Amino acid sequence: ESARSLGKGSAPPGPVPEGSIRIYSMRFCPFAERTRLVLKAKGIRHEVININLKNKPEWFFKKNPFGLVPVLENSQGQLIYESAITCEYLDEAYPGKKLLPDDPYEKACQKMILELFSKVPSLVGSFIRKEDYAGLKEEFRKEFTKLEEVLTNKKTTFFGGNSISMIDYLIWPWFERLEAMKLNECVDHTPKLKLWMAAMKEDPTVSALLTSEKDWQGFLELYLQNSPEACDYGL
Amino acid sequence: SARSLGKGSAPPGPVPEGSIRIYSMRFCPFAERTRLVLKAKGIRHEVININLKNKPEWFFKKNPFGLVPVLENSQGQLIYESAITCEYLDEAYPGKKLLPDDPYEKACQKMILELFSKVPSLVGSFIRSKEDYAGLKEEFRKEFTKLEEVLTNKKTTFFGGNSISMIDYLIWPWFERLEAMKLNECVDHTPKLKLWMAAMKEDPTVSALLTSEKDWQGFLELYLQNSPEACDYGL
Ligand SMILES: *CCC(=O)N1CCC[C@@H]1c1nnc(-c2ccc(C(F)(F)F)cc2)s1
Repeated sequence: ESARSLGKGSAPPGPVPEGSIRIYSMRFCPFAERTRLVLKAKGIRHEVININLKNKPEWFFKKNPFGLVPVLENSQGQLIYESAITCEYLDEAYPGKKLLPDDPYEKACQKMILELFSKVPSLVGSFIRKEDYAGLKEEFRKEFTKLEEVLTNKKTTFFGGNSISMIDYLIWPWFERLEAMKLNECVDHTPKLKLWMAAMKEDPTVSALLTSEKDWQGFLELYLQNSPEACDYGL
Repeated sequence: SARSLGKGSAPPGPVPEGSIRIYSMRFCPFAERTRLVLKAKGIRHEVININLKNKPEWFFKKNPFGLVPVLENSQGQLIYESAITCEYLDEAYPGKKLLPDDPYEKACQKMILELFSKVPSLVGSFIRSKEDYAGLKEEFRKEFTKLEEVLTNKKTTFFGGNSISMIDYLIWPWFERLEAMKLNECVDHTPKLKLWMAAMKEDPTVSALLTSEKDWQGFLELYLQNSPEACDYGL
């Protein structure tokens, strides 16, 4: 199967065909879902090759010395890693609707909001891995209020305005999994952030890439056990 | 003028039209990024220094993180995070572009900036700490080797070609303090990086913003004492 992840013993991929771009991804990784949301929203011709993050092949470290996902690779052999960098690269290098505003200040704002979100993925990961949960859930609420304050001052539904933009796709994957883990109580003190979650689920690009709550919980149970079959959950 | 505003200080008035304000600190390398870009692009600006140990009560309404640098234009728009401020200035103002508009090239410099992201954390540890100086020197050498490999693979003098660009200004402030921290032996095994440093010192913008050895010495001692006069060393 083409979606099955590549582990140790897999052959490194061949050259990227011209006119297309390759993304080294993982179907349950929020950092890579950022890039795939942009690829879907911009209708970019691309191919997906999943990396078994619990059985990483050694050749993948040549694509990215951090050994991390997502990674983009065009026909010229050029490689782009870091999730936010891959998204901005796709928004610039490809035609269609711009997910990033053309105004220098409004684009600086989305990057500033991204920085307000920077602490969440780390706290989110430590909470998944002793019952100190109460402290990590409180550290969630503290970071979530910072997002709530942005929506309060902007007086809009999305973080970039009344329409969905790049910053929404950068933030959404961690709140998509929040509902799948029955952790919606962590945003009952952030009503505008909670409304934003509901508005994101109405987006065609978002709902096309949504992972069911049973698929995420099944993957996460295998991933926390470091199972080599975690990244291929659901075939 | 250069004297830092502290607690109880009056908030500054509106920024005059055609100008921009930077909330800075004379010894902060993150703020020096923005000041290097302002000088390199010939942007008329005013500098307001903030006592980072005795921060003004109003400064938190300019940046929720209470951190420097911060840009404020005549429209009252606020831009923080050093990298964001540098990209904003290069887009919002005319003159010579410091950042390449090519999506891949700009993605590379951001990827190079990510490879550099460990050095600002290590510099703060060397300044703060003990006998971990020897261990921190090895980390500097290993991180600088990552930059040495970038300059070697590009076969160029600077990180963005054979002329000085934005990524050089973003990385320089930490290499400028290497001599005052008596860490020059950390670049003895990085010839391309040594040549890069010598070329940066010859840059007119870099030369005008250099800090004497005895000023960075006194500021560090006072910062190593939690002094409200550290930011205003030398007055
Ligand atoms: C690249 C893959 C990756 O980062 N991961 C795979 C499993 C661990 C890690 C995580 N990715 N998303 C995670 C997560 C956990 C909890 C939430 C929460 F919203 F809090 F419910 C969100 C996202 S761990």
